[PDB]
Amino acid sequence: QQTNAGQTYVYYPNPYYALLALNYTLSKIDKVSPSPLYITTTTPSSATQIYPFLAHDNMFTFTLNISGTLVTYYAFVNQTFAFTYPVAGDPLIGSAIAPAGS
Amino acid sequence: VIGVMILFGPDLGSHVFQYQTITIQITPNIGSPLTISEYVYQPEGSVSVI
Amino acid sequence: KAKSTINKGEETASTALTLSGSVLYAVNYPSNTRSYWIYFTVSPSSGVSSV
Repeated sequence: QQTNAGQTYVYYPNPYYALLALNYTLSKIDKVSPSPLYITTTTPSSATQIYPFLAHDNMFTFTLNISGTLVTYYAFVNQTFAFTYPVAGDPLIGSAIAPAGS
Repeated sequence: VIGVMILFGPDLGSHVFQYQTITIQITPNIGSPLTISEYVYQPEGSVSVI
Repeated sequence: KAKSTINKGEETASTALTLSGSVLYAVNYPSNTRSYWIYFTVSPSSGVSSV
């Protein structure tokens, strides 16, 4: 988030950073009972064992190096959907509108 | 040709119209009014032509 | 009354302004924090009637 002329521009610096954000919103922000994606660091072997419904969902992985440790993730998707996130210069955050020059 | 100048006060002069839409309207007693609506990206030069 | 109405009606369809000259917007340029003023010129639409 950057600030100038009283307005605060935000953006997500990476598609993976936007994925983890979408996970938290779908979980806590808006209470939707079927969540379309679930991201967990648990090995998919045991994660499938505890959650039997993840055995039918498409999965792709992506890793991150936090504090020197290679933390890997497993994104499970059950439905082909698309989402949008601000990537450059969007001062009007909270309205779902793409301003001119964004 | 007639000149028009809008001076800002303390109430509004504390805001900068960046990435916003401005609209001004001049409506005389008899005759059609003139509306001017522009979009400002970023002020530059200390006299921005927009 | 009707004659005076047509006279006003003709002045309505004939009187109008126009913007001839770009608009200027002033601000503290090094640090965009406070706006100062705005200036622009206006003229009758055509050489049709005063306003």
